[PDB]
Amino acid sequence: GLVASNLNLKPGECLRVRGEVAPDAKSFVLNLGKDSNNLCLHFNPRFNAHGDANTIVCNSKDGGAWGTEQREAVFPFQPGSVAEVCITFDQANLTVKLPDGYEFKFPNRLNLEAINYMAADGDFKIKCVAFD
Amino acid sequence: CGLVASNLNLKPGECLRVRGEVAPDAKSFVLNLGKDSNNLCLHFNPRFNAHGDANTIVCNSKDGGAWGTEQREAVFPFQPGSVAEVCITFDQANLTVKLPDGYEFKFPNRLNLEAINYMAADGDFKIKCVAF
Repeated sequence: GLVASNLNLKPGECLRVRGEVAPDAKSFVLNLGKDSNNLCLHFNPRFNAHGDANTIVCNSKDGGAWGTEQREAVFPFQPGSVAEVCITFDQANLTVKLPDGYEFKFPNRLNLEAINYMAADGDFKIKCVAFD
Repeated sequence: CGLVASNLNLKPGECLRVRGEVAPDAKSFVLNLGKDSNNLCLHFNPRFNAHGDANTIVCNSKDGGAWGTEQREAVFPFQPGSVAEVCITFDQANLTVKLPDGYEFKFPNRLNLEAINYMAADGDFKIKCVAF
């Protein structure tokens, strides 16, 4: 999927990503961070993958090492449909806003002062990216 | 270097919209489109005051690392310290570039691209949003 670099997203700004969830989607990923080996956020909604049904799985990656994984409480995504995710962050946490008025915070484990990398994988085609 | 995006997958007939902020003391900026960084269907280079050119848009392509013959446009609907949006589509024969103030120009699809998968911004132009 889409790979963007030099995003230079800073605290106080909002990264908006809108796209299309494939009609027969099994899962999709949104990775954010410094680069492919340093992710402040691995956002992985699973419709049906690795034995999981309708669950968002999140984690970080530091120097290539995956951190402690966690399943989120909600799943506001549907196969074959439009969905927008919005991310902001500060020194301590990332805030992830999801469809249907849901949102959750994820610890800023890497202590990132900026987000410069984003990569989409799986059954999700990004159609629009906005800053602020 | 500004935002760099790959795996865009822009198909013929689809419109790529790029909106950004022209810096207050902008000398020039670049929008590169193509297959990848070495194969550009469009090097879009508005020059406010650079390389001896004043308020002039210069375009060219790059094929396998080789720059083609540069092309000068006849309009310059840009001004430092403001927002500007450019829209691009293509077919087999030309790309069509739509500029502010209702201006537009065509550039030959020299590399015969059937998709645009790469986009990069450079210079005094900060991308606020990209849609495709």
